Amino acid sequence: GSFCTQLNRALTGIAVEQDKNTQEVFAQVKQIYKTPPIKDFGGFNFSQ
Amino acid sequence: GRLQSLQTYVTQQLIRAAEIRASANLAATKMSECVLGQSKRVDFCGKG
Ligand SMILES: *[C@@H]1O[C@H](CO)[C@@H](O)[C@H](O)[C@H]1NC(C)=O
Repeated sequence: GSFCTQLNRALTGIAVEQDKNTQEVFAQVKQIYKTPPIKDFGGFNFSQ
Repeated sequence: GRLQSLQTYVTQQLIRAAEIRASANLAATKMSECVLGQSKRVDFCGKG
């Protein structure tokens, strides 16, 4: 019967949840901010 | 077959109950921090 359509649904839920997890963790910014062309940060070095 | 179906349903319900338990814990924490008081942790009680 529906045992493995249930299993496919469960795997589909896991994949969708993983996509949501990554989006929630990283997409916290409405706009993509861009670093200034000059690295004049008062002596702090962010090249790394 | 029927017992395997019932056990799969019970296990899936237990996993969903764990997810709802986590969501309810988050809701209780939000009620305590945002509603019962003022929260200084940003984005815990909405953007801004
Ligand atoms: C930061 O360090 C790197 C390598 O140590 C260097 O090339 C770079 O010039 C430093 N940053 C600035 C602003 O000098």
